[PDB]
Amino acid sequence: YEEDYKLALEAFKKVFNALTHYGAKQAFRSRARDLVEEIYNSGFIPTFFYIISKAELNSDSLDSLISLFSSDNAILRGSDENVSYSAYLFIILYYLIKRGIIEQKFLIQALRCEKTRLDLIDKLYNLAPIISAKIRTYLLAIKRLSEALIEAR
Amino acid sequence: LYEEDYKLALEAFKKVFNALTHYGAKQAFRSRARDLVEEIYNSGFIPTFFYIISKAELNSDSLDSLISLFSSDNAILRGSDENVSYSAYLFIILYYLIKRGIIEQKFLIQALRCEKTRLDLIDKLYNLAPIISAKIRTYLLAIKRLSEALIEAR
Amino acid sequence: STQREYVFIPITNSITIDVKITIGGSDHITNIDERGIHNVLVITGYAVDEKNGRLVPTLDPCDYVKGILVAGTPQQAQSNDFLTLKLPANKLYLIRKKGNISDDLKIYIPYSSPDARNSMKTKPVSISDDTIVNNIIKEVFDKIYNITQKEKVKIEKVKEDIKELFSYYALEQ
Amino acid sequence: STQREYVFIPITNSITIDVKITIGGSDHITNIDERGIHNVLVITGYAVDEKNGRLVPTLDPCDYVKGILVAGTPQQAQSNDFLTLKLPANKLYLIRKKGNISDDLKIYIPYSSPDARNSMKTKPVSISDDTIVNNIIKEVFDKIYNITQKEKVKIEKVKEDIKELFSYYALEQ
Amino acid sequence: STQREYVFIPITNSITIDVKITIGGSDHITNIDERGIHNVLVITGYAVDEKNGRLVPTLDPCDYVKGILVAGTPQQAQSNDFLTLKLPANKLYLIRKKGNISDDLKIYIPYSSPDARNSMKTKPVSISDDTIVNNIIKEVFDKIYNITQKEKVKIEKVKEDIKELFSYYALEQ
Amino acid sequence: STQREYVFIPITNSITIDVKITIGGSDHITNIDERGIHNVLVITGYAVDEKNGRLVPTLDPCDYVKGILVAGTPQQAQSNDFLTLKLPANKLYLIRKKGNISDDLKIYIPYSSPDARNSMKTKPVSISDDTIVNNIIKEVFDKIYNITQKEKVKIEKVKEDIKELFSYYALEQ
Amino acid sequence: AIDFLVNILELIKEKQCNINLFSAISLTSIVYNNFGEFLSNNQSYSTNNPLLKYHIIILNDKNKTKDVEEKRNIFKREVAELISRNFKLDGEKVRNYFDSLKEVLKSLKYTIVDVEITTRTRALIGVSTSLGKLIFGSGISFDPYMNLPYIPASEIKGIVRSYIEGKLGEQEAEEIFGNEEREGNVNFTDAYPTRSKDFLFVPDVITPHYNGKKSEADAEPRPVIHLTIAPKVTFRFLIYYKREDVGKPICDSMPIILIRGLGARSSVGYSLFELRKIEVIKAA
Amino acid sequence: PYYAFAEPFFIHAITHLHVGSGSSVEEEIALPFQRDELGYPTIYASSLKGAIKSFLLKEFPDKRDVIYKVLGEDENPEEASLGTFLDAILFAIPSRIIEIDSAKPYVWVYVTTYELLKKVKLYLDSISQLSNASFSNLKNKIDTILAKEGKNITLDSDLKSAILNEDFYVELEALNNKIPSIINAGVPLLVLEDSIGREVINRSLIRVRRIRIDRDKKVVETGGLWSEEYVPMKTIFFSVLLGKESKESAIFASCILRNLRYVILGGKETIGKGIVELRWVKDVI
Repeated sequence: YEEDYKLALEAFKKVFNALTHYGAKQAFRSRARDLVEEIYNSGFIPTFFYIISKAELNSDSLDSLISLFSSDNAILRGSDENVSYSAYLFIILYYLIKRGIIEQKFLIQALRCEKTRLDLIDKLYNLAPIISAKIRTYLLAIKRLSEALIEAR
Repeated sequence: LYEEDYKLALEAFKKVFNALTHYGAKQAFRSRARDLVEEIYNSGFIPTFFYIISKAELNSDSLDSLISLFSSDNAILRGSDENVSYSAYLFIILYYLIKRGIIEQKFLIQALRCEKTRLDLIDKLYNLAPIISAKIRTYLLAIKRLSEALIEAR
Repeated sequence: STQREYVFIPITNSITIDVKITIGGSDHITNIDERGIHNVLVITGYAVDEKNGRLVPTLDPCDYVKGILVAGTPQQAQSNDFLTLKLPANKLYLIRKKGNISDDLKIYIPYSSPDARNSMKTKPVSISDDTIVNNIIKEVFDKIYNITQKEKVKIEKVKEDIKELFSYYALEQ
Repeated sequence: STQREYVFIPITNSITIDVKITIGGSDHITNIDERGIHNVLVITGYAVDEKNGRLVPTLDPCDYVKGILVAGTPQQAQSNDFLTLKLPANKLYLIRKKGNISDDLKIYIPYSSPDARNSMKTKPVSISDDTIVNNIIKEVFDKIYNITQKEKVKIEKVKEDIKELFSYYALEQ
Repeated sequence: STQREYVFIPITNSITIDVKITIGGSDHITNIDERGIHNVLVITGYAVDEKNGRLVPTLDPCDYVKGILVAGTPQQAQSNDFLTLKLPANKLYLIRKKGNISDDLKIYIPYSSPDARNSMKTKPVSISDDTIVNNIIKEVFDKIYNITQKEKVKIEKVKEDIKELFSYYALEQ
Repeated sequence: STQREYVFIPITNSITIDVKITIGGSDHITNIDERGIHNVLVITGYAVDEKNGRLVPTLDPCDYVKGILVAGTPQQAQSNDFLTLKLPANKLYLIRKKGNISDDLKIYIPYSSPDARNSMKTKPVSISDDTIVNNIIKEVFDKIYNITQKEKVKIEKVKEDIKELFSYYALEQ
Repeated sequence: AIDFLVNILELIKEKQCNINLFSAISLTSIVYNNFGEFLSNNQSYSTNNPLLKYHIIILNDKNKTKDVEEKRNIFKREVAELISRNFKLDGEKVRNYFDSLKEVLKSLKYTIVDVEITTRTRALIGVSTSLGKLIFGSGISFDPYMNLPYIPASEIKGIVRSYIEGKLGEQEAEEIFGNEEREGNVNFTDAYPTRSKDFLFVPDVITPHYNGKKSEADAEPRPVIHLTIAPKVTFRFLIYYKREDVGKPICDSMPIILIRGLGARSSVGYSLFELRKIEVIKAA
Repeated sequence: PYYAFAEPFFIHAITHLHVGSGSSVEEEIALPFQRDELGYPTIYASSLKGAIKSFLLKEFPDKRDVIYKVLGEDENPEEASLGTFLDAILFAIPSRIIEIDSAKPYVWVYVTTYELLKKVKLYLDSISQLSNASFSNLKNKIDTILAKEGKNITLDSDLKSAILNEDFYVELEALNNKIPSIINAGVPLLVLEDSIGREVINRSLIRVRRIRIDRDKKVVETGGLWSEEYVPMKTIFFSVLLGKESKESAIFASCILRNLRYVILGGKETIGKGIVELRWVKDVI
């Protein structure tokens, strides 16, 4: 069903609220325009490696994400690009949780260890041809929402 | 069964990550992965490969540690933060060569520990150069992303 | 082993007195350096029912609570329902780490019963109503860190940081 | 209506008198189907003292345990020192969710004290020594499974998936 | 002169009783100085079979064995079964070596039948199970260096010298 | 089945005394297919004392004995002075692996027990002298290679690489 | 083939300046990084490869390992000296290249400014670029098809722009060098050496003792042999543009920005240059 | 015929060239060069057309109507464009070489593959079918080379072996020296089999790293480091310029395409990249 546009509205709400600096918002808009086309061309797992490389999931931005799951007032801190990539990674993980592709219980004890985070990436590798076909319209909606709401810098 | 570039990178990086005990070792390995790929492109795989072997400062216990890492997964890379970083990137490259079936593990080990077999390893790499240079840089790019994702700056 | 005592950010007024000494020394790890609350220890898997606010030992990983790690004891008054611990002070989950740590520690956790009389259905909650954080900067963050309102001239940053950096799980039982 | 017993997959030889009732119910949850075991749970936030294994509560957000979901009561004369818990049954870190949950249940869980005369120390464990793994199969699992020799042709699936599937971070002291 | 023996360290120990004289001279190649074991020996190309503890001469170089060095004699009924070897302290293979010895060596390493009846499906065998390690400590460490565990307060050091290094190859058939 | 045999490349002459069977069937695995000699296994861990040559084992992995793989049981007056062994052939160290393997490779290798009196000394060797090449090229290969003499027209492709591709670590004592 | 390797230093010294220096150093690095192995009776038994000289000399006997290590340090110094003395500059191809390029630009109706500059102190351009990196650790910005060291046009443009926005504000720069919404009005070619005095490269060292150290108890010199561009080497590049405006700011910027650095380590007086000649060819 | 004129030509990189494909999570480089479906450097005909059309419009102001009729009116297009650019396929790329056993020593040699020559021959055939205009001098040269396919060969030298881009040791065979100087120069030309010439040509490109500087710290900005691929000087690309029957096509091919020799291709025009000479086979083979 079209409830993926609804899911995109929810995710974009959480992100648009957790990016306090407008520079972070515009940077997320750029990430949104780019990464969906890159998932189309180069496939999911390559683009996911690219994204988690530039999100710099140290230990602190990680907890901001786990909180952004729950607390509607959690914020993302860091560089404009460093938080835009982490916001897009949150978009991805949000979709993966809601559509129950991977249990949020698992995804939580992964974002806290660096010792089950690699197992998170392995799991996402076992599911890349599924995710690649699912997230298409959801990320297209996220991109449309970002071009619609956030000001072009 | 066959593992593609990114999955092999995952497995190799996972076997390395658990062996680099000190975090400075991990950060130096991150710095390695982030530039040895551009080095391999500009200078060639064989020059850079033997440069890595030298900078790993083997001719110690580091060698049996590096060969044990292939199987034990309880092994630890021992040395300074520069030596183990190059030793681990060397393990990365050896793991690729072995899993892609380009060079056997026994020959690689014996060439890595023997004055004699090293020169014919140079010969063999000049034989097998296209088979390697064709696709090693994608696997190493995946290694670079895993490094700059799972490890932070200084 | 140098003892650092644990206590979190509740919303029920079970906050004020949870250690007889305030500092008991001149050391601390939960800094405040005009850059928010550094080193906020998090402990996932334990939920807090603010009515006699204490971590309930859960096994749900998503149920997290993150509070201060003061340097103190259980006052030698609440030692039955507590559980001691000596840990290498890196088995923690600190946040915004600024330096090295003792690597030797004794903490005592506000710890409620396993609640075998009911199913521990968990409730998530966040923090708003800025007076909810002001009155608790009063309730503890005066009687713990005298550097508040005496050395901090930009405390509004710590206000928004307690507001954004703190959320937790309850049971409403 | 239902209280469960949760025993782990240790290496030491205290596995059998830790589980008294075989099932004590109608049908099992930790039960094979000749395609791999299903419905195993990963309690996290606790340690394991290798001596007479009992879950040591820890602050590590990465130290866990792995065990089995069985009905009935442990040993009829214990569970006071245990981790007694009645649960909403949906906040549980199970593996291989191929069915749904009772949406309410209860388990007893083993426990030793913090018992700190040294600092906390746990290290990864990957249970192996397939002789001392198939012995765990035939000691407690075949005991917990009164279905064996009535449905069991393939003990080697149990053999193959327990060596790789179950792990923990033992005290190793 | 001086001769040394070679007791490989597998998961079990059917190799303790092997020698007449405990120390020999003052010579013991392997060094334990509160810092880890030194002068350890690994042998390329050879294997060990866990049953009736001796070595098994395989052919592939990857098959390696990691035993240690103690000064002794082969129990006075060998060199018809054991393979005596004199090497001048520079034509051998040490790992993490402490110093130099003076080229006076005649090692008496184990040896079983090559078993040219089945295929040597060699198996990479690490070491785990602290419970199997606790006693093997005294069976090999104070067995030869009985100053360890006398003044040596390094309980975990000589334990940690093995659990991550002595990962040999075995047949297990 | 089939049980092969491996013989070295010496500078001395004791080769006829033991090798009997040329092929024992239809086709070998070792080959001169106008591409160079292939599938020549390499031993690593032995030393060559080759006056009336038989292999002695060393401790070094850089000591390598290299020859060709003859199919046939040598002389059937032995199996009490040979190192008999049947590797499953994926634990064999070869050169230029072209084709597959018999999935199991029983090898009879001429062996001299150590009998440690001196201290071993190993020296590498590269060979030369086209005559001292041919006088092995087509008397002992000829004994084992018979599909030559009609297609192996340019013997140079073997007489030129026997002096570059083969080596060992000699003992001479 | 390994025989290309064990005979590559002979090639450097006999084919001097007519060999591909990039590939030459790249292959030399294999010998350098397997020194202990190329010396164990694998000198190709020739008599003009520098590699058996390290079999005549004895530097240590109590350690074959130390023997190899000291021999390898000597060999690194000798490789630096070989490259510096043998690989000289023949700048006829560059003079032809720049004359033809200037004719091309005159056809395209550009206004060319051909600038000649001379090295005054051992220069370091491209110190992180790969050339000798696998032996020395440092490098030189080397064009492997002109077979020369060069100064990138991007570097020269960046330095000129840094100066122009220093003394004309962050807006006249963008008026000249453009921004994310306009293309620049000034084009830069790379700079290539056209004439030296004696050498093109030159060995050098840098020996940090205390950089990144806590106290004297961990101080230790670590000496870094490397190659630099000899003094008195003359580079030239072109500057072309279509509007007549931008002629003014670049002219006066040229003499000034050169006396201060044009490469690496200018802070300790290394990449100091000298405006040798400037010349402006107006088109229309 | 279908086309009133077929004008194949060669693209000679005067300076280095950068014609990029933009960033991608698959390339290890930030700003790579346009590739083929085969993997060889290319110049998409869209880049070719845009560059040459901008040039022609700025350089032939009175002939603007001819350029518009042939290459397409810029905006408000009431018609299709009479002209056609095919694609610039890599003919021969400089590749750095180490050769012993050769009298004249070389620093770099032209390298190509049989596959690239096959595509050149394919373009030539296809445009002979549609244009009633043949270039079988080229076709004969190229088929003479292609006859030898399956073995690395040299054309204007006697090189036995060599090492190309310091990683690929190859052995060569000479060609019948009746084979002429297709490049029309004094540099040799290797034609490698494709499974090795692919790696050679790919490693034959220049990957330069640039940076951006903190104007105050005078150090490198964070994230201010990236690579770019250039194609060396004197690289050769081959493409064709086609034109339907028209009176504008006549004047275009007969006046414009004569006086068009130099252009600027691709990006990085201000750091001196992108200058190009166009040699028409028609004019001078």
